[PDB]
Amino acid sequence: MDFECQFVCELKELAPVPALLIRTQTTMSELGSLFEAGYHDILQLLAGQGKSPSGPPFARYFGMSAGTFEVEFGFPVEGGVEGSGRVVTGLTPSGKAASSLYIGPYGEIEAVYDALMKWVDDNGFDLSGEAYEIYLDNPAETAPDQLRTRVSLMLHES
Ligand SMILES: CCNc1cc2oc3c/c(=[NH+]\CC)c(C)cc-3c(-c3ccccc3C(=O)OCC)c2cc1C
Repeated sequence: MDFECQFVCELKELAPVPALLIRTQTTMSELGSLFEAGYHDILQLLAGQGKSPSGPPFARYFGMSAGTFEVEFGFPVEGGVEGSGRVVTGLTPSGKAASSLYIGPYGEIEAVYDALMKWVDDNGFDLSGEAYEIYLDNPAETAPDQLRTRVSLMLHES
């Protein structure tokens, strides 16, 4: 039951758009707490300016899974939005990525990374080491067998 990139994996060119982000670090064990806290505080901050997110939330990773690791997470937003405290104005990812949609629990998401790494290797692409996840559904409110995540591995320079 290994994911297959045969038909669904693709290379995307990502258009960078504005976002509000929390740029910090965490451990596997604190990641859920962190996201629930941060994602809520951002929404709160958006509402503070009578603004709404313009897209589902996302996270960026690098050197993940090992001890304490880097994470950037947030929401894409309309222009004119401003951050406050640790919530900052930045951008969504730009450039090329090897990308696939995944449906299922986040726990079994490793398989999609496996398949994406096989597919990158086969097609002779090179990775930056960065991963990009878009959480299309709120996991709290969404059945696991219906939970949509887009998984992207960022590609390296020319
Ligand atoms: C259009 C999609 N919109 C959303 C997508 C979301 O994705 C989430 C992914 C997560 N993990 C990804 C690895 C975690 C941990 C929390 C998430 C929350 C979240 C935010 C605040 C409070 C609780 C949760 C929440 O879902 O509780 C977590 C059990 C969330 C919320 C919304 C609105």
